[PDB]
Amino acid sequence: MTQFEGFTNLYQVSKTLRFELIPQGKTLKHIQEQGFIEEDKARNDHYKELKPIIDRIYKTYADQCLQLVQLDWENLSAAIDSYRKEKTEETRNALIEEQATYRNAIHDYFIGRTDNLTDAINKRHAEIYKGLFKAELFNGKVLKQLTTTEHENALLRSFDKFTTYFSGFYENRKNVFSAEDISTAIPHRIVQDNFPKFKENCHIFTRLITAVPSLREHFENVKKAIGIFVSTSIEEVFSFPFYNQLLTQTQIDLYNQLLGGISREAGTEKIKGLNEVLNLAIQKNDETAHIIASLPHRFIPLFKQILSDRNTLSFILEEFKSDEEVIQSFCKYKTLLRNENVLETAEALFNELNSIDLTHIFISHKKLETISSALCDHWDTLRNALYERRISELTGKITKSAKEKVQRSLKHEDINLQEIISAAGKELSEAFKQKTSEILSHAHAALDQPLPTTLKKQEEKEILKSQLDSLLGLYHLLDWFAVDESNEVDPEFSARLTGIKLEMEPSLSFYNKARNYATKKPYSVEKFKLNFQMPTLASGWDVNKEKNNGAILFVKNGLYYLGIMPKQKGRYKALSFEPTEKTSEGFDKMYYDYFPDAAKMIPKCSTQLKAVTAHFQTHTTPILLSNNFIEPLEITKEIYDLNNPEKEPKKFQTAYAKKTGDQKGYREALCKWIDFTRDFLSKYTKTTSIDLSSLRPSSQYKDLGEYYAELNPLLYHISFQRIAEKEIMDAVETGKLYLFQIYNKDFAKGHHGKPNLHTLYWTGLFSPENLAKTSIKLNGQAELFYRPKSRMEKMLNKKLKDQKTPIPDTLYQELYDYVNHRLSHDLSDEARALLPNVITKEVSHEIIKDRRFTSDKFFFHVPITLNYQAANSPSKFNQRVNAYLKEHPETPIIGIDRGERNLIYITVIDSTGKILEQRSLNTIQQFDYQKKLDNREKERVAARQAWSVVGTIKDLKQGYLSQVIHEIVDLMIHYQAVVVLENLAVYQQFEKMLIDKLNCLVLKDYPAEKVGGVLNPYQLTDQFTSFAKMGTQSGFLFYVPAPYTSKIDPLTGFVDPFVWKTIKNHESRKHFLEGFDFLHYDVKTGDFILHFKMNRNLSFQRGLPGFMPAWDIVFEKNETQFDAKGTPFIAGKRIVPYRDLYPANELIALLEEKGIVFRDGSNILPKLLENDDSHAIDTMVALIRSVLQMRNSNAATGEDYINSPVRDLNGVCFDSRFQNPEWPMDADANGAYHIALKGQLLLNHLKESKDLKLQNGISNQDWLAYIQELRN
RNA sequence: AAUUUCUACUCUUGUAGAUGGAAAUUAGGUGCGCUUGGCA
DNA sequence: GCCAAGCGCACCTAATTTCCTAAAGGACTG
DNA sequence: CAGTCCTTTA
Ligand code: NA
Repeated sequence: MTQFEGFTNLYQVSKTLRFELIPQGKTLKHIQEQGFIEEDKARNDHYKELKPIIDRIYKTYADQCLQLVQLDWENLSAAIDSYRKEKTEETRNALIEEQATYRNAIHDYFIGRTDNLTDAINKRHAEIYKGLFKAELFNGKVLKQLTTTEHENALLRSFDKFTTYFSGFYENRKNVFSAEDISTAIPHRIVQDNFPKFKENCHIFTRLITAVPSLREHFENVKKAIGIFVSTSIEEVFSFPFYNQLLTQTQIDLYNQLLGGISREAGTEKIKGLNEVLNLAIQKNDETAHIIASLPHRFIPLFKQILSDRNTLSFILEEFKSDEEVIQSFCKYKTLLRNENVLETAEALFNELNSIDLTHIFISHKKLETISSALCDHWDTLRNALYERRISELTGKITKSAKEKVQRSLKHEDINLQEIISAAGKELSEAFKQKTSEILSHAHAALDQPLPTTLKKQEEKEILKSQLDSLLGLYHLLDWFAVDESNEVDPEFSARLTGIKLEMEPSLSFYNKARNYATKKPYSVEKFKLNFQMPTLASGWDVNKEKNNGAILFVKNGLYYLGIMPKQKGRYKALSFEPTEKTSEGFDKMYYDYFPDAAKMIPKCSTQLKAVTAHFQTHTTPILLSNNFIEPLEITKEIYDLNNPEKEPKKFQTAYAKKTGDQKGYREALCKWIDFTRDFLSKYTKTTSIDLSSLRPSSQYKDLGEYYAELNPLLYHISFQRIAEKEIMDAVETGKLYLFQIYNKDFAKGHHGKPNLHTLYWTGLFSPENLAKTSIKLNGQAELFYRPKSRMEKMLNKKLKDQKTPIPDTLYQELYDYVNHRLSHDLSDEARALLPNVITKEVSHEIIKDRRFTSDKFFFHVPITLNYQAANSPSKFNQRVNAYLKEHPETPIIGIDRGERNLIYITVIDSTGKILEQRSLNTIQQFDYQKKLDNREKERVAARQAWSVVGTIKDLKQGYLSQVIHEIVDLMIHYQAVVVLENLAVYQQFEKMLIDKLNCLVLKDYPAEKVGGVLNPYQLTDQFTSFAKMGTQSGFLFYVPAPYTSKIDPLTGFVDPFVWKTIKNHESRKHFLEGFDFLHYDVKTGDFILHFKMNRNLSFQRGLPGFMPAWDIVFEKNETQFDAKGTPFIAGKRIVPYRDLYPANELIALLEEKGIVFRDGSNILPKLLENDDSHAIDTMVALIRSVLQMRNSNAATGEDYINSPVRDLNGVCFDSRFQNPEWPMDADANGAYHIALKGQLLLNHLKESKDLKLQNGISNQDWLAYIQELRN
């Protein structure tokens, strides 16, 4: 029998804590004298300079290995097809194995174990890959297999006797060449990223060529016109064998540029690619265009190779290199425009247009729509005015063919200025005159305005952009005129225009060159890693490593301290601190005794020793180890062969038992290995004294992971011993010990409130109850940072005299300027009405914005592990949760939904579907986070347009979501409920933050001993790995599809069954109305009733029969109803593209226009069909579509309600405008309600099942039939 | 309007909630400029 | 003005991998 | 030569 408090201590969770370090005594002084911080940055900067140089070895070697790859991808394609064909778990595992096989085939080119290459070439790669992740990179040996310059050689020697600084970097480069299913790797990018894209490209290609064969020669011309793949036809680049030549970045770039085309410098025609050719063919809007548009018509570009440098054949602008370079160069080009008098020449040309012949001044067709939008009401007016005047001068019977010829002519021909004026009216000339002088005056007012001295201030950046906008505005104006000699251009005008047009041409690149520099991020100060010339600083906390790592911890009178022991005179000298009797003044110094993962440390210290492996290469006799063993440990060939099988799975692993299938052999090898580890642990110096009597006999462990999950907690112990006070002050004065105080806001002197959750982890780690039984472990590989300084009366409360209501942001800064007596104008009306109810604080001490960044500070990052008694990973976590849910049928459900007018909307229901609580999370704690987020995004968009600093919105999102995470888990724990989400910005981040919080949930008000306390965290969600590897369920979290959660009637489950893309023409609309049985007027109730059988109109439905065989759709009588607050609204009102529609009144109007008698309950449909009015039937169909549109919304009105078109078995038509709290209050509440109900389906189907496995996915038909069977 | 850091704060030289760091890679987005076209 | 398919640039955002180590191994020093 | 200490490991 399970309980809710049983979901604790199920798997380990690792977190990192951050603190500030406060130097003590002479600590800060000795560091400045030894130059540690100075050389820590220099070594940091040498790393950043050397990293790209070292990457040349990886990039070159990886690129060289990928050039010889030749594989047959036919098997991989068949596994992809079979998984898309049948969605069974057998085809998934077949594809996963097939991908792993191909990843290893690529990996064998790196390590040199592929049968495709000869032994001489195959062995040469192994000699490189061996020393590819250690100090052999710096020998130049690997580069000798593939010449260093003096500065590079000087950079290599900067890490002499210090190559451990690249320790984590070595792991990042193993992630590049790894064969595992990790996205950081090259084999994964080839097999699972680019090939499915390339395989899809081949299918898109052949489908287009078969339907439109003319597209074949057209694609071939694009390939020949660019010059890519000259030795390969267009059909072969869309065949599988060519993908072997698409494994390097240069080939991937050429492949992507065949799809995307090539751009020259700005302002010139671009080389089109395959996707642009298809896009233009569709925009012709002919019969062929509709066929191409029906098929897939966009090839997918391949992803880049890992670590590779992207190449492009397009033009890259020259980058301005300094601040004054843009001022000196622009002012030089700016002062050149005065001497040439290009403004006076331009002002004279546009003044010529008042008297010269305008029938020879031509406007470009590529600019006609832009000019129409800049001088007239819309882009349409000019093209339409020319259309009407040209139709006005056609000859004879103006057919519709002659009109289409006039339309097509206006798309691709230059119009003379006279025909535009004669067709648009005199008001265009006034618009042309006003716009021309407006642009000319701004350019004239900008050439004489001097540039600033520097670009330091934003006000100086603005005037540079303002003058460039005026220059680009004149450059834009000149491009209005046609340049092609196909038109009869004026002799003098075309020569003078082309002259000043080419003299304004460099201004376009100056705009882009200036923006590419002025919008660059300013230099900011960043924290950097400290080492104190110790390559393994704070690597581990063990007592055997205190001299090597030079880091220990103290706790004195509730305060925590970090001690650093630097090298004295370039030599290590472990200043042995002497434990002393208690009560003597000093610090409780921690003694950290730890033996790491036994799965690797025991083989490392015994069975994998070089002497053991070498001995068993020749001899079969046992070998006895004596070094670091209190008694000799025996290694037999039977034991050595178990951990060195030469078969991929070791015989004591579950993989061997699951692959082979012999339980007699598996349980024998498992028992013989556990007995060997017990023999090791009893004799090894680090573990011989550890009492392991709690471990059960070896033959009782079912698998090895279960044994290691019980052994590792016994290999870690922490204890404290008092140290002499006088001994540390000596070690601090001499400089042999640097002492800091591990500090945060909860250790300030004035601190008196609740602690931060991270500090409860910290104090709980060192609580005496945790030292006896370890729940939280202190982990190694900590880091120290040093970030320099970054930045450089009366105060006002944000809330009123009552603490609940806040001052609006528009009135806060105005009141703060007033109480400080620095407001330079009259105080506004409402701000003066809020004056008496305002709370003012007197500045008793300076409170400085961003105080941490104004001074230099040290920082300390240390990782910990919670739930240390549990295993590293859980086993059957979802099945453990589902076992609880079957024993707790009344577990409520919390449905979280992403709304259209709400960031997050939640709805809590009980086990039977009744709503218990519904709320929008746009605002929480009386703060509108939606408006703040939306106003922040507007500011960031305007910042990019104004070349200002953009800023950060991710810090505002996390702060909002944290308040959301707090509110959701409270509802989760109070209700012991299940959270349901949508299956796929603000919502994606909320999902991860919710899983992480429930992976290791600690409530700061619970006592440490209780479930939920710091020593017994809650674990409600499955262990997070990645989003791709996650399924439908993660513990108490569930994911359901979003379709049919909003536009669904919460009283019946009804949805709109028809797809309106198929009801397109008159004959289809007539057959659609013939599928309905009757439509008549109810005299008593006053509304219309439309009866529809679900088995009719099958060609117009979405294929979802649901559960009801028929439905009574009603045209609700447009009465005036009132909600629970007395606010009026019209029943049946619909909002369509917006306008308000009243269908029942619009229907009565239609029937009276046709004289159709309906007040006798007569069936109306046969009368409309027999009369066969084209306009009346199309209106009748539109009315039905409006009635079936439940979700009616208009942003300006604030409306977003659900109004059901069907009446339930209880005679009610649901309308969220009644504001009944028992039911959804709007459309977003209706989504969250039905999301929780989709999760209820999963829990309802779990109890009827005999297994503990949830059903994967919810089909729309199973959901509609389920929810309709319930409500009817 | 102070913070390991973030958000919201101020009866309190601080309060409430949250907080996996670092390294590495990749993908996407926003804005601007430009090219060819579409806007029934 | 909007939109489509692209290209160049500026910066912002997030997903996914690794480690969270004492001790063996061995190159260098005195 | 063996101690020291950075490098590399399971
Ligand atoms: Na607090």
